[PDB]
Amino acid sequence: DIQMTQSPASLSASVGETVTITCRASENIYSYLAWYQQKQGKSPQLLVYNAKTLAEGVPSRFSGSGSGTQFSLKINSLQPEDFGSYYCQHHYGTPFTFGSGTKLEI
Amino acid sequence: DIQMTQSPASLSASVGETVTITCRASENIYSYLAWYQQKQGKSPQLLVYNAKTLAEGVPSRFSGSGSGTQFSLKINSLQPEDFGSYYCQHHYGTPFTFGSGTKLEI
Repeated sequence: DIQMTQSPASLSASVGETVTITCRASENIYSYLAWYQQKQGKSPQLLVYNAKTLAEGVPSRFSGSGSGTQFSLKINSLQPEDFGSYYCQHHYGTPFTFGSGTKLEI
Repeated sequence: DIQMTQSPASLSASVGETVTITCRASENIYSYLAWYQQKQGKSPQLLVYNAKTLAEGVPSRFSGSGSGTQFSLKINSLQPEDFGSYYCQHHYGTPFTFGSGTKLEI
């Protein structure tokens, strides 16, 4: 029973810029934290897991960092395709739950 | 003649959370970068200068970091009074100019 707190709720940027999304956990979870991307109306795609490990075929502009209770996903040079929703999910103590989410838009 | 690029344009969060604002410079400026806060309809107040030095009577939840061309102002546990506009300004080569700004709102 862990509480995930993501922020900001939504942010507005322009192509080429850099943005930072963060997630705080109510308890310590070490590095069992993953980030998902969800655009259009599709299932969430896995971007990074284990706090900072990219997933197969995931652009290098995506980088996660953090350990314990503070984690953050940073996006470099926003590409137009990166606009959508981002969710963090702890992969620690079941059941696994997500953060409120962050809507990213131009 | 230096170009400052701030981002995001605006972000939405809730009291208690943590947000990160960034500013990129077109050239290297070392640590000659300051952040200003502007709320309501008042003049910009100085938060941090020289990249990471707080100003007199500036809450500890405000922390700047960065050097060269990448700098960022991080705000911990947003207090309700922290909502307004934030501007970065390089204090390097005249004339001194600001970034596009970031509107922070609940």
